[PDB]
Amino acid sequence: SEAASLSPKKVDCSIYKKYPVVAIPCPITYLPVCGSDYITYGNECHLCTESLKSNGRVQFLHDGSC
Repeated sequence: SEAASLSPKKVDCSIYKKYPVVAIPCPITYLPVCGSDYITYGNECHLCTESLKSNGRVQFLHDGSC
């Protein structure tokens, strides 16, 4: 992984990992998060759904829009 600042962040996907990957209930709160795949997600729940789906392809990079 090429980065100046090696930032391996992992948001709590565990609580959502408790649900089936296709059906993960998300909060009504919108909190822009950015995945390591450089994709901005609506919140950590949505990030987690894709994170599990693509199996760590998209991990948590930083909070906020990419």
